[PDB]
Amino acid sequence: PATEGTILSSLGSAYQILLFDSYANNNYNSILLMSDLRSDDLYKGGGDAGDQAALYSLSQFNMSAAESLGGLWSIYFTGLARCNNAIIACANAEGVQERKVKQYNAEAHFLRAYYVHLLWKFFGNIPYFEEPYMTKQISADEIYNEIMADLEVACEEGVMEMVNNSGDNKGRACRAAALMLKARVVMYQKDQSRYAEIANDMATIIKSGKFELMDDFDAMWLDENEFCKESIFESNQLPEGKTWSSGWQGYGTNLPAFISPNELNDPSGVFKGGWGFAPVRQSAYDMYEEGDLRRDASINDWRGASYGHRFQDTGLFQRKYAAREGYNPPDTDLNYCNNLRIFRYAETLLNYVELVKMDGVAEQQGVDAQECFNLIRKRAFGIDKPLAATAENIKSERHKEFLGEGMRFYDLVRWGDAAAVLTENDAAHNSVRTYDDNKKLIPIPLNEIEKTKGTEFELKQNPGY
Repeated sequence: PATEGTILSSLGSAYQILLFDSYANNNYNSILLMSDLRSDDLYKGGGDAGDQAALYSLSQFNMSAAESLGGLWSIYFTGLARCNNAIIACANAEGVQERKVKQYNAEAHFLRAYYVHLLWKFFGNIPYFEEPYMTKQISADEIYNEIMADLEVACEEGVMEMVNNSGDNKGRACRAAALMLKARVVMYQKDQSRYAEIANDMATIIKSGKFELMDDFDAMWLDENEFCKESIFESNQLPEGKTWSSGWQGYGTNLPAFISPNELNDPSGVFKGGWGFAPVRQSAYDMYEEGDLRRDASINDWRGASYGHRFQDTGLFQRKYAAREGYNPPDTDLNYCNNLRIFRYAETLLNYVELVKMDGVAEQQGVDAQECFNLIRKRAFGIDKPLAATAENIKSERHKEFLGEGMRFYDLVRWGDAAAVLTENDAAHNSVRTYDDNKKLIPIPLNEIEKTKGTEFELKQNPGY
């Protein structure tokens, strides 16, 4: 049997996995960056091609089983096992009020859906288990069904609060987060049977009036705005506890170190130096129209400034999670305080516009898709700038809205635009790669195809690897 304290403890252990992607079993595998490194927005950077070589192969659609993202396999299969114990706990709860038990079971179900959807996005065909090694590998399509079963529990109306941005429950899983995870997963699976349902879910979020767009796109990334009125779910990053030795304790993120210029010298004294990974492409700068405030909010232009130029240098770096003076309280480079904005309301609006205008869903709850799209453009420019909600303009606006937030790659894959948009010979920046359907996945790690070889439960490597 289980008490309230055991359940809160098992759950506490489940949540922790959110803080670890940026040093994942001691691997630099920042979760949104592992997506954007396969977009048309970034290059790999670092000292040279072989400085974090697996990140180069990731960026070039050229990975080998031998150097996959074993660190994300390790932290999310741990995240899965911890969720399983938090759910087993909730099911053997006794003497705990049914209301609270319902909430904790839903938080654990959200977290299990969240961790399994990352394993699903990265690896596809995985050994899945719900009870506390010797497990059948099941197909990406089967895994999808497992995730949607967990989201039915997490999204259930009147169980989790719609938002958890304040009081004792700040940063706890909320119903808006479960519904956004459901939309992300249904849209990535292209499960048309559920488009009307997720469009209605977006409308429910929009109609709740519990969320608004930040007027100041730039400001929303400052620590003052950890849990602002636009944030649906973010990692609670605190600037301490991670060590060069272990990425299995503490609260900090290495991401702002990883992606900021080497030995940067900002005369303004706002920004701080990092390892010079993930430089921004000039094309990503240039796509922004004059007046679009998102450009200078998304991209630090250091083309005039003093820093150590590293591999595939462009002068341009990611701003939202840039290394900032202060955000690093005195193993300081593993411990920035920048919360990862996992879901925000801008995504709620653009998901709704896409499902109505691109996927042909009827408007839900009288929500006007063109008005939602106009809201996005208005915040972008600080003034009304209406634009017809066409597939081309929706795809462009999502591109411009989420630079450095790990959306572009998955959006191109699910749109069927990845082959055309990501296949390139960019010789001048050492980016030469052909996207094909096999590159939707990365390899199952060799060391895990090893630990399983010659058993009933042998792991099969992903196609083309």
